[PDB]
Parts: sequence; C-alpha cells; structure tokens
Amino acid sequence: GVAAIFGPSHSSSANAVQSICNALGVPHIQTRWKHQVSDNKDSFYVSLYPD
Amino acid sequence: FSSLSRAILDLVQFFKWKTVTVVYDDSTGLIRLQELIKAPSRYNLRLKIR
Repeated sequence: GVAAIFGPSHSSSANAVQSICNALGVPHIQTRWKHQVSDNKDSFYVSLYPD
Repeated sequence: FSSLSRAILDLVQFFKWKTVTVVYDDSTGLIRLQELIKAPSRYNLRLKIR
C-alpha cells in the first residue's frame, strides 16, 4: 500500500514500472530522462528532469 | 543496424555522393543510422538530417 512510486531511475527499468503504475492507478514520479516512444498511451507519470 | 548502416554507407560511396539528406520518422531512427551520421567525421559526406 503506497501512494506514489518515485522512479527506478533507468530507461530499461522505468518503462516497466510506468506500465504498472498506469495500470493500477498510482502516480509514477520520474526524476531522470527517459526515451518516451510516440505511441505510449500513458498518463500517470510526471518527469522532473528537464526535457 | 550495425550492419545495415554499414551497407547504406557502401551505397553512398559506390554512387560517389557528397551531400545526403537522411530523413527519419521517429526519434529511434537516429540509433538505427548512427554509423551513417558519424560518416562526415572521416569521409567527405555532408549530412543534412531532417
């Protein structure tokens, strides 16, 4: 039982946790850059690293 | 694409080009052609990436 997951901070690992956090509803706060593909229909994530 | 980018680089030297205009569609396509983008560092090509 958590309220937010503050990122596993790597491009191969954050894509796996984002699709879990998109599924279950819990937000996923990212603090590093990640290659976000164009057809990734995800909404439950924010990224504090500058784009 | 470590081998396909070297095969496209052989056709821009068999045809003796000097100015290419590499066009991709999504941001992953730079990784698929990174052995072609690094070519003006050693050869006489002139890349214009769009």
